[PDB]
Parts: sequence; C-alpha cells; structure tokens
Amino acid sequence: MDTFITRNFQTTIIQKAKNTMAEFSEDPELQPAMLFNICVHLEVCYVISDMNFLDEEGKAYPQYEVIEGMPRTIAWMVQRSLAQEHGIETPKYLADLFDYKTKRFIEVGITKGLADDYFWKKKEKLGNSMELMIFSYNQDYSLSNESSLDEEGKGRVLSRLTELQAELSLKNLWQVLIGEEDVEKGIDFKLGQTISRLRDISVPAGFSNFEGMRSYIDNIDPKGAIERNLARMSPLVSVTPKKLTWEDLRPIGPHIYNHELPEVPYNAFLLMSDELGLANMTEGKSKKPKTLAKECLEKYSTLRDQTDPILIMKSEKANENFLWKLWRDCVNTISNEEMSNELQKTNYAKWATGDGLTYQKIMKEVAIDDETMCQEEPKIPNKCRVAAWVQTEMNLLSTLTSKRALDLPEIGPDVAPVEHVGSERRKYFVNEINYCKASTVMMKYVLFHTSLLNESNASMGKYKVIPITNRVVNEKGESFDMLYGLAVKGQSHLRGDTDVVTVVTFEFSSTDPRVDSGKWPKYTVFRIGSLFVSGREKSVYLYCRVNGTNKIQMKWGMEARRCLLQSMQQMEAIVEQESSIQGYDMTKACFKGDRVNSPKTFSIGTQEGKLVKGSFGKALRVIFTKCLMHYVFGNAQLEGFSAESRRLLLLIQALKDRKGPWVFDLEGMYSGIEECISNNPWVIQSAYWFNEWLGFEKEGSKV
Amino acid sequence: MNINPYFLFIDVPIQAAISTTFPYTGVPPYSHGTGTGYTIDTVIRTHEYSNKGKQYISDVTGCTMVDPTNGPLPEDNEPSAYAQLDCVLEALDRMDEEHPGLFQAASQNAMETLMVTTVDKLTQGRQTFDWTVCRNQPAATALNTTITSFRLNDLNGADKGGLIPFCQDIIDSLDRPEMTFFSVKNIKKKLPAKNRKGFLIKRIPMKVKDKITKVEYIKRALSLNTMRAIATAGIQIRGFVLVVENLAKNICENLEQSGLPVGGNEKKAKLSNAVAKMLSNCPPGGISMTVTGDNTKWNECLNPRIFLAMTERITRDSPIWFRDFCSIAPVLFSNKIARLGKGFMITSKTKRLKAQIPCPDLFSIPLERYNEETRAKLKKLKPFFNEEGTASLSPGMMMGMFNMLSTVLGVAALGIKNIGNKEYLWDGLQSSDDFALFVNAKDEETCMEGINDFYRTCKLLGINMSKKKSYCNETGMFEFTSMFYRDGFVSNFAMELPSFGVAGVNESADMAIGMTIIKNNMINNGMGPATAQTAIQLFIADYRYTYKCHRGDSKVEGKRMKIIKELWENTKGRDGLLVADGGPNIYNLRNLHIPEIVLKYNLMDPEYKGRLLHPQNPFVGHDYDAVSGTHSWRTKRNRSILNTDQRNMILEEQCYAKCCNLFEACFNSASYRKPVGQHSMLEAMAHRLRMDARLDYESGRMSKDDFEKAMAHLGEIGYI
Repeated sequence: MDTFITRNFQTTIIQKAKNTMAEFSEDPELQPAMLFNICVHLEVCYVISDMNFLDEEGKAYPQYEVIEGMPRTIAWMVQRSLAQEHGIETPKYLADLFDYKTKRFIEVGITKGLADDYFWKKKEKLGNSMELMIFSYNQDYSLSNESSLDEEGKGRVLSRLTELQAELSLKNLWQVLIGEEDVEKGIDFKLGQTISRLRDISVPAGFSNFEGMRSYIDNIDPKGAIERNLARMSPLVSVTPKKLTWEDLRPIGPHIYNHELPEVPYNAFLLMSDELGLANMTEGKSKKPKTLAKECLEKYSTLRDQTDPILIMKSEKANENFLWKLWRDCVNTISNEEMSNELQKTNYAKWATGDGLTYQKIMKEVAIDDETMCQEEPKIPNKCRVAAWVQTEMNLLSTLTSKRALDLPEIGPDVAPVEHVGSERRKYFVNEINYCKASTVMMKYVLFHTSLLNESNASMGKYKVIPITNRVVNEKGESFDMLYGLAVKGQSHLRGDTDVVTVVTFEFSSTDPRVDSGKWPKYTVFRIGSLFVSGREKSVYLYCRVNGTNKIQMKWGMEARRCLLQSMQQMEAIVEQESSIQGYDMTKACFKGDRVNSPKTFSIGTQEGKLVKGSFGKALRVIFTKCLMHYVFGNAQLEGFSAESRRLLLLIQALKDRKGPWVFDLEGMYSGIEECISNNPWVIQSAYWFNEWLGFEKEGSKV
Repeated sequence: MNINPYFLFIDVPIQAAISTTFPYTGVPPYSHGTGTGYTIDTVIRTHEYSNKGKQYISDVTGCTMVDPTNGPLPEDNEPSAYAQLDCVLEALDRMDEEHPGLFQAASQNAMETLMVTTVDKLTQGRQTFDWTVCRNQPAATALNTTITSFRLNDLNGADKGGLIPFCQDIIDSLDRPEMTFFSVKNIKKKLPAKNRKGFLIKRIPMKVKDKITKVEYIKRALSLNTMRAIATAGIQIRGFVLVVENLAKNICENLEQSGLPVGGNEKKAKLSNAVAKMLSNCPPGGISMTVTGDNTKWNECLNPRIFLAMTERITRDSPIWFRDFCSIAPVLFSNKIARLGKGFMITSKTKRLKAQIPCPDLFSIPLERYNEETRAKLKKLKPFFNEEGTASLSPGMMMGMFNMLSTVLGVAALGIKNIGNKEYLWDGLQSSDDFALFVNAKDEETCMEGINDFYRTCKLLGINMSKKKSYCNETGMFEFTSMFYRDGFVSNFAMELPSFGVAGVNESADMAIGMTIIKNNMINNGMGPATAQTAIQLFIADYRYTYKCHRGDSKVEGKRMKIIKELWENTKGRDGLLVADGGPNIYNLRNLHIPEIVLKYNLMDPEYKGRLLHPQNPFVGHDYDAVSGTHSWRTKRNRSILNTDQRNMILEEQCYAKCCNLFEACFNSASYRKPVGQHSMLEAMAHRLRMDARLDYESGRMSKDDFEKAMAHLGEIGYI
C-alpha cells in the first residue's frame, strides 16, 4: 500500500497529506487507506487549481484558492479573512477550495460509485451554504453549478482517477480500498428530552434556557469585563505580600522541646542498631530458612535450651507468659525434624496475639435497633517530645562494620564515556557503603519482608514460623549466615490484601532496655542467656513484640530495597551539580581530588556544639542512612512533613542566594508543617535537626 | 559526633540536596483512609465554598443543586467558587485573539478524530464504575455489560462500530421509561468439600435480569463511585469526556504557556526557555520576579458550568451537532451524584460487638451515636443527601477528569498579562494543577502589585491561588511540578524507580521489558548513568532469583541449575549464552535497546544457535522487542469455571455428593492412578476396580468366588 502511495504521487504531495493527516492525533501507519484518499483528494484539488486564471477584471487565461494541505490554523484564519473581505457566510466545515469568481467556498470529493447520492448527502450535511464538485472512479461527475469547471480540468481529473482505478487492481489493492463516507458516517446527533433538560438546568445563574446562554456567548462582546469586575472587588482580597527576612524564620514545632510530653517510642518493625546475629560460618550454599535457623540454634545450644525466662521488662498490655510460651513453641518447631515450618501448638499462638478478642459482626438491623452501639472516637496520635535514641540510631547505622551483605550481578563492558563515568560513580558508591551497617539492616529488612510475603502464598489460615535470617560476607571473604531471631505469623481468613495479619516477632539483642526505658514502651523483653566473644560474658535479651501489617505493607517492605537507588540518585545529583558548575565531570575530583582540585569535604554534624567536616564517603553513608530511615519510619505524617519542609527549605535557599524571597502567608506554611509533627520519631528528629541547621545558617549568614 | 543530615545543605544547594526525596511517584499504603468519611468531607467542602450561590431543586433527578457561577464576589481570602462568566469569556477572547485560528483548528481536529474513532477506545482506562452491578470493574467488562444492557433495551450503537452512534444510544437510553439489564447475584453453597465433613458453604454467582425506572437509571448514570483520584465515572460519561479532553489537548499543544503534554527533557527545555524568554524582554533596569504558585481546592472550586461556557466559546464556529456533542459532557458533570462508599462502623465495647452501617442507613440512627466529627459532617450533609445513599454534588471536579480544560483555563488566566495598563507584564506556565508565574516590572513593589492583580483575576475565574503554599523570589530559581530549576541546573523531587521483580510474561519478554523500562526511565524521569547501571544490576539479580537461572559457573544448586551447568560445561562460546541459560550479562547503557539474542548472536555456538532458534520447537507454539525462540514459552492460563449451565444443573440435582464420596476413597488411596485425559469417571472407576480385584486375587486377598463375582458385576458396567 505505502509503496503505491510513494510511487504514484510526488514526494511533496505525500508529505503534505502525511503532515495534514498526522494532526488527527493517531498512528498514521496502521491505517493508510485514508492516507491514499487524502493524497488523491489533494492531487485532484491541485489539478483543479492549475489551469484557470483571472486578471484585474476577470479574464479567463488565479481563480481557485487552495485551503487544504496548509496548516489547519493558517487555513482557518485565511478562510475567515476571505469570508470577511467578501462579505459572505463562513462555512462551518473547512472548505478544501475557494473560487474568486463565484465568491463562494467549494468542496471536492472522490468516490467509487455514482456521485449523485454522494453529492446529495453532502448537500444535506452542509445544506446550501457551500458549492461542490464530485468525481467518481467509475466515470461519473456532479457539479452544483455547470459554470464552475471547464472541459479540460474535468477530463484531466477523470483520466487521472481512471488510471488510478485501473492500476489499483493490478497489485490487489482495489479490494482493500475503503470508501470515503466512512470517515464521516456520524453527522446526525440529536439530543433527547432528558439530556436537553439536564443541559438547560446546567447554565450559570442569569439564564433560563441553554439557548440564551449560547446566544449570549456567541453574540456579546465581553471586552473590559475583567477590569469592571476587579474595580468593585473588595480590597480585602489581597495576597498580602511580605518580604522575607532571616529573623522572620523561627523554629518549627517548639512543643517537641517540651519535657512534659513523653519520649517517642520505638515503632520500627525490626531492631536496627540493637540487632544481634548468631553467626554461623558456611561454605556459601543456599539452604531453607528452617534448616539455617536449626543449625544456628544448634551452634548456640544454650540459648535454645533455655526454659526459665528472667523477665526484664513488660509491655503495658501484653502478657509475658503467653509470649514466652509462644517463643518456646516456635523454637520447638524450629528444632524438630519435619520439613514444614508450621506451628502445631496453636493454643498459645492463638491466645497471645489477641486473635480471639476480635469483636463479632452482627446484622446491621440489630445495630440500628440497639442503642448501646455507637461509633468510637478516633485515637488521634499522641504528642511526644524529642527522642534521644533516634540520634544514636542515625549515628550507628552510618558506621562501617566488618561485614557486608551486598552482592550484585555484573554488567557488560563499558565503552561510551558516560558508561565509564557511571561505572566510576558506582565503584566509589559501593566501596563507600559496602560495609555500612545501614546496608546490612536494609538487606535484613527486605529479606524478612520477602519471606513474610512468600509465606502468605498458600498458608493463610495457619500459623507459620519464620526465622529472621541474613546472608553476610566479611573482608576476608568467608561468608556467614546470621540469625537475628524468629517471628510467628498468624492467619488472615479474609482474602483482602490490605487486611492486617498479626505477626509476633522475637529478636535477639545485646542492649539492656533499662538504660533507655522510654525507647521500649511497646516491647516485651526476656533474658535468654549469655554469649562469649573474647572470653567475656555479654547478656542476650529477646525482644518480643506483637505487630500488624497487611500484604501491601509486605510489598512496601520488599520495595524498601529502593533506598539504594534513591541514595545513588542523590549522590549523582550532587555530582552533576558540581560538574555543572564546571564543564567537565567532577566525580574523581570530588571523591579523590585531582591536581587542580582538592577532596571535597561536607559538613557532617556537630561535636561539642561545633561544626565538623568529613569526606564525601561519610556524606554518602549519611545520605544512605537517612534514606533507609525515611523508608522504615514512613507514615502519612512523614510524607506530609517532607512535602511542606520542601517549601520551607526552598525559601531558605532563596534567602541564602540573596534572591530576596517574599512570602504571602508564612504562618500558613508553618501551620501546615506543624500539623504533621505528632508522634513519628523520624519527623520529630527531622524537626530538631532542621531547627539546629536553621540556627547554624542564621549565625553563619552574618559574616 | 552527632550526625545532622540537614547540614549537607550547607555544602550543597538545596535544589540538588533534596533531589529524589520520595522514591515513589504513586501512592503510599499508609495515606489517610479514603472511605465514606473522606468522601463526605469532600462533598461538604465542595458545597461549603459555594454556599452563597443559587440553591434549587433539580426537576429531573430531584436532588439539591448549587450554582455559584455569576454569584457574589468574595469579600475574604478564603477559597471561592464564584467565577463570573464575563471574565472567563473575556479571557477566552484574549487567548483567541492572541492565537488566531487556534480554537477553530483544534475543534476541527477534535471532531475529525471523534468521527474516525471507535468505541474500543473506551477500553483504555482505569477502573470504571459499572452501573448494572453498581461496583468498580475493568473497562472492558464495564463496556461489555453496558453493551449487553443496551442490546436488551433495543439499543445497538456498538453494532455500527462508531463512537458517535454509541454516544447517541447513551443519550437515548437516558430517555427510556424503563431500563432492563443483566446483573450478578450470589447464592450460598451446599456442595461437598473435604475439610472435616465433606461439606462447605461458599458463594456462587448467577446472571439475572433486573429492570429500573427512568429516574433510577438517570441517577445511576450520573453516579460517581469511589475506590490521588477520589472517584471514578461510569461508561455513560467516558466518551464525552474523552472528546472534550481531546479538544482541550489540541488547544493546549499549541499554547506556549501550557506545560502539557510535555514529557522528558522537553520539560527542562520548556522551563529554561520560559525563564530565558522572560529575562530577555525584562525592562532595562527593571526587576523580574517568579512565583511558584500552588492552587488549593483546585477541583473543589472549578465549576462544570464554567467548563460548559468554555466549550461553547471555543466551538463558536463549528457544526451544531459537534457543539452539542462537546456540551454533553459538562452538563453531565454539572449533575454528578457522589456515592458515599461502604459506610461506617459502630461498636459496643461492653458486649464486644461491632456492626457496619451502610450508606442508605446513614441517618437511620440518632446523630448522638456518632463521634463529634461524623456528627457535624452528617448534620451539614443532611440537605445534600438522598434516600438512596448518595449525595448531590453540583460543583467541584473530584480530582482529575478535565485536566486539559483546567490547564486551558489556567492559560487563559495567565494570558491577560496586564490589568489597568500598569507597569507590569506577567506570563508563565501551568500544567493542570500548578503554575509558575513570571512578572516583569520596574521595582519589586510594582511586581507585587501585578501579582496581587493576577491573584484577584484568577479569583474572578474561580482559580484559587494558595497563599499558604506559595512564595516569590527573583527570577532564576523556582519549581514547576516537582522539578526544581536553579540558574540552569535542574533536579527532580520524586522519581519513580524500578520495582522489585520481573515484568511477569516470560524469560526473554521479561528481560526486554525490564531493559526498555530502564531506558524509558533514563529518557523521561532523568536517571543518571550510575543509577541506571545499578538498576540493571538489581533487575538482573531479581530476574535470576525468579527464574532460577543463576550463572552456569556459579556454585548454586537447583533443579534447573544442573542442566544449566552441563550446558555451560559443553559450550565453547560462553559469552554468547543468554542470561536465562546462566550466561554472562552484557547489557549496559549503550545497548539498552537491543535484544540480548541479537547482541549475542555473533558469539553464540552454532549448535546452541540452532537449538535455541529452532524454527519448530515445542515451547513457543503459537510494548517490547525480542526474538521468538525457545525462551518465549507460554504459561498455562486456564482457570475459573466454564460449562457453567451444565455444572450448575448437575450440582443442583442431588447425587453429586455420593459420586464424589465414592471417587475419593479409590482415587485418593493412591496419589495418582487416574487414567485422566477426558476419560469418563465411571470408566476410570471400572478400570480401577478391575485392577484392584486382579491384584487382590493375585496376592490372595480374595478367593476365586469373590473374583468371579466381581468380574460379573464389572461385566454389567460395560467396560469389561
């Protein structure tokens, strides 16, 4: 088909048809029949307007103005100008040709059958406001006015179309030739009574029927209406511009400094800085989690065989006995021989997670009749002050440990300079954050959530024991299989994915909770035994906690591995900005330093109230830890606070660059930000750090 | 050393520092619950900002209607939905004069596209509210159900194929006195199931015919159901909104101010070009200011009547039928009825009970039994509530349904460029929710006077600028749709990142889809080389985990890994092996658009090439770019219930349970001894009993008398 199009027509005609039809906002390839029709129509109208010419008085020796082919905007404005200059009605459809003699717009068309019916239906479509000439492949012609075209033009057009018709059937193209009326089948659209009434009752105040609105829109000249409306508008409608200044900015959410409010609890799913993995060196083979947990407990047999618990702390509502018996059942199941990791002593599991205390649903009619059934008030989040453990979390998760848990596959050889730059950036990033404790915590988190999601494949009405395991590698190359504790997941009879399935997790730790009583108001902790590392006894506690999460939360935890890409993108944006200051890449220079440049240093934190600098590696580690904490501590409060602190930070930046920022309703922004600082540890610590950094910027801007 | 991450901002510009703060461009799982309470609050707020308008009673749907257009102008900075028609018409006139021949061309193109389009286009969409069952269903299923109901009601628009006949039949169906349709009804179960009693209860659906009066169908069609979109619209509205949005997109494409449908680095080019253009024509010695404005309650203030006025003004010179077709959508929206969802939940702690109150019975109980906020919300919503658990809602836009028209209105607001012939000129960009405004004047005082005039003007058009989320600064640094621009540098706030796992089609298809997704992320969202390479690494890891196709030279063990290791040992061209066969990955930035088969063809073993690309292999049998080989297999996709009538009538007879019980013993005594493959279960039983009798006699469990007795009975069966 397309070959016929490019062979039977000149390149200019094909290009004009293609660019005029591509404005339909659709694929021009899969439907080329209309392309052929439009090309033939363009050729016909071009031929029609190449033989007859006019003069100062109208000597026949141009007379035809071509509107099709040109851009629709230019064509429409030209048609409107012609109609205005000639004092004639403008056709509602874009006429394909205009005549200077008759002072009327005209249309052309191509068909396959008799042209009389086509002409009559086109007349019905356009009424009598436009003239037409029509030709058909089967030697038929129709003209509204016999004084429109001469014999030469009609004969040439007829010969061309007859030749095209004859040639089409030679390559089996006439069979697939679509007609012309199909593209304009729908021209009748009559509204029913109901829809007409709905339209009539949907007009702005001041009109009775939609006819009045239509006439008002099509007739009235509203020039100058905006000024008239604005003149009488009250002066009270003002943005109230206010130039911003350094002193205008104030600390956000000072209540967090109120010592009366309680400390923020530790609501993260898994222990991050207090983890304790029972290392068990392995060759490197992959084994089922149950076998790994069994071997790890066998190595530390003393902890496994602990039956008398030395309770150290208790939650407000949880029962220590039930949790301990559930943990004993979990370890018994882990240490058995059956392949399945399914609990068989469902008693304590059922009675420990409060799975039997759920209310029973009754028919709505009884509730309506009943008077004691009333909606319960929403438990709005409490308000808490600064929690000192978030600072320790951030400090420790950014340190370099002796083990790494990242092993990514390989990539093809790098050739292009951009590939070399990307590979260098990746090398520096991984080298910097390979052993960072945040990476290991992130891997544990994602692996545990993946296992939780997998266990929900077919087991939904049964309790499943899942060990919190991890695969780690050290500098020497020997790889270990760490076990961080266990967790039993309950049943979710409902098939919904956003339905909480209660899971209770027992994680080992080496930190005595009594040191920070406010850090664990939600944990039940025992003391199982004592490990020896360098001949010295260090205690081991078992933090037992009930929790509730849904399948979508499992998916979120699984995707929590995106913190790596997030941190890499942030570092790459920093490097791209540094390189954009210059004209060349700044990766090695800002990491290691070249002859011209020096190793870039970033302000990391505070030491005894004084600023401290550090290498770009420390900044990368802090960025990764911040991203991981943001993902782990994520709730609606955190995202809202970040979204509003965006605006506050942008205003501060504008202030720094001496751009003279102006604020309209500053207190509105401050209220929007403070609306989200209620109980999230990450949000509260972010507010504290923002206040500290704002103070530092204020005190440093006076120099 | 207490870390302080914010200190990074000291050494790095904040625009770069906060780059990619949110890894997700979609929706989190912990967002404030969007249930009946949220939709009630939305309708309450929509009616609150327009309560000074004209309140009347619809004579068609019999619901309360509020019309704020041409209402009193605001006397306070609070959000207002009172948009004067004259100001909107003048703004459209100014836009048309500035861009001559734009509205006519856009309307012509939209009408031509509508003429050439087909009903199937409606199937490309998110969840759609099906009215026959009154739920949320896929677009294809909703369209099929609507077509079937129309056919039952002597409406055959889909038969003609065109979209115009379909919409004509929709508006005609809006006129039938009684509408008959199909619906699905669930009935409990009594068929056996082996848990501990061979008996279980479930729900089985059946198709039934239901009729509804005219008013009921009218109300149902206008209903908006709720599942950051807040609600979805049925099929009766989809075609008209599609046409109107196509028109608005045609207009916007040629509007330099419009920020849509730009995507990719073109967005950065538009941003920088706008900044440069505004700075170039700044008055000599004047000041240029930039506002990163935001709009509060954007869709809770725009009125469908104003959109109707805009559509009428745009299509002022067009065929009357097309004008009506364009107008059918705004009028449908002006009568939209919201559905409040599931309902509330009320509990009694003393008796440990809870119950769910559905929307129709929202007011069936004293308001004192609802908490304070719900009590107040119901008290305020009482006037705009219907007895059928739905709320009348004339104003508002319930998030994005006329985003293109919203952008057109914003561009119209930005096109005035002056009020009172003062010494300020404004312009900027806007994409359907957010606008960046650049104003050039002599001194900052005149720039702020111009900003105030623009604020008042947009107030007159119903657009409410956010004073609590907007700021102004010297031009050169600003934001536009989560894209920070700063003196040439450009950064992103939230970037979508590849999700864990493979696409979910097959080995080669999944690899191709992953690579093309990475390429598209690089092209559009601006992912750096290092980030893209790390994404490639992560995708390879996930792919290998999912397909158990680790490296052939690795030391991992698996059912497929033994054959992979053998192939790796036997192969010479180890660089040519595909990743799916434990080979080495070679993908990188320069070759993210080449299928791995084409990449490795030159290195593949000729025998391996023949085996892999065998023209007739049993796996392949009968977007993205890949190669059709033995790795393009298809997974079994056959589930659910077929032969519904026969199975239902069999299960409803009686003796099915006895047949199952007899089948269970014999065919579960052994794990698999079933001559499956369409064998009649009676035939399989006959064969099984014949073999059992043979074995019993051979081992001596039965005497010859029992043997012969069994063979005679089996002789009567017919398979012996």
